[PDB]
Amino acid sequence: TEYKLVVVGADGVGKSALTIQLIQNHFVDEYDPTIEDSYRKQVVIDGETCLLDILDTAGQEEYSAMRDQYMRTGEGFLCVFAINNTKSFEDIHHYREQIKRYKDSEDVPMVLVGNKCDLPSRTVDTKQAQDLARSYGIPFIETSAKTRQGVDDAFYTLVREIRKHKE
Ligand SMILES: Nc1nc2c(ncn2[C@@H]2O[C@H](COP(=O)(O)OP(=O)(O)O)[C@@H](O)[C@H]2O)c(=O)[nH]1
Ligand SMILES: [Mg+2]
Repeated sequence: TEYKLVVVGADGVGKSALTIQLIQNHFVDEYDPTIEDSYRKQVVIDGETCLLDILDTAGQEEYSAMRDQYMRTGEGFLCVFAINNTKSFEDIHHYREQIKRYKDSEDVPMVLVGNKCDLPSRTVDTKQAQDLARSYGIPFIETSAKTRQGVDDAFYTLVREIRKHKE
């Protein structure tokens, strides 16, 4: 089993910090906001040895075979906003709508991620995000790429969402 995961969201929410934290177990001070790269790691999720294939999107809006491939053939999607960034949360609808267009489905496995929960500058409330994920029928996970809180949980929950879609 090998799960193909796509990390989407507005620029600056921490998509690249979340990915590097999962794969490389550390918080990167700086990561080129224009770099869009694919990352694989073997992990054990719920006693299940599997390989994760993660595309860290940059939102280049350019001709990419790999990115249009991961959007089409990617089986799960992390929808990431920042809890200190109201706009990125208002942006979540555009990203979910775009995913449903690439997959031809209502029920694509997805997770809503609220990153940077270590910050006190909170503009998006837990209930506000919980109440949106409720409408989509997807899970909501609170993360911080800096402290690693919820990083494994977010990525592993998405895999578990993928598992219930095969059944
Ligand atoms: N405090 C805090 N800062 C974060 C977190 N995640 C990302 N950042 C910062 O947010 C900025 C943008 O993050 P980045 O991963 O490049 O976002 P991307 O554009 O979506 O790829 C960087 O300066 C990071 O240091 C977090 O969980 N907590
Ligand atoms: Mg990035």
